Amino acid sequence: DASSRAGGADFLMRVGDKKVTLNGATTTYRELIGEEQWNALMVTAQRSQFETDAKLNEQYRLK
Amino acid sequence: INSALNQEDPRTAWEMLQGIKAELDKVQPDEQMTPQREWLISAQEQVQNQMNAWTKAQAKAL
Amino acid sequence: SPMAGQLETFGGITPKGKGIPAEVGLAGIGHKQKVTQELPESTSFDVKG
Repeated sequence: DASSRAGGADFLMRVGDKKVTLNGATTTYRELIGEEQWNALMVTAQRSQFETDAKLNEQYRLK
Repeated sequence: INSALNQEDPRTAWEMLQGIKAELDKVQPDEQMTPQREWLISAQEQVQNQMNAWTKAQAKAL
Repeated sequence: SPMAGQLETFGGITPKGKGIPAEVGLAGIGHKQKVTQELPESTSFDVKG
C-alpha cells in the first residue's frame, strides 16, 4: 500500500532500518525482505508517483 | 490531436490542445496516467518543438 | 471576475489540474536577432593645408 502512495518512498526508506523479531530471529525490515526485493520495492515506490498522478508527469516532462 | 499539430501558429495549437484536454477530462475523470493523456503530453512537447522552429523563421525575417 | 477560477481549471491534464496558457508553456523558447543597429561610420578626407 505504501508503494502506491505519494510520500511512501520516504516512509519505506526510513522503516527499512528498523527492527522486527519473527520466527525467533531479529532482523531489520530491509533484511526481512530480500535485497533484490527491497530494491524492486524502492523502485516501485519512487516511480509510482508519476503513474498515479498525470499532473506530475506532465509538469516534469514539459519542464 | 493531429489537426492541432498541423497549425502554422504554435500559439493556436497550444490552445487547441488545452481544449482537447478539457474534452478528455469528461471521459477520464481521475488522476492516473492513461495512454490517452500520453497522447496530449507528447502533443504539447511537439508544439514546443514547433515553437522553436517558428522562432527561427521569425528572427530571420526580422 | 467570478469565473476567473473556472477558466484556470479548464484544459488541465486531469480534472483537478489547471490549464497551461501559451505564455507559460512556450515561455523561454526563442532565438536572438543577429542584426543590430550598430552602423558603420564614414570618415571625411579633411586636409586643412
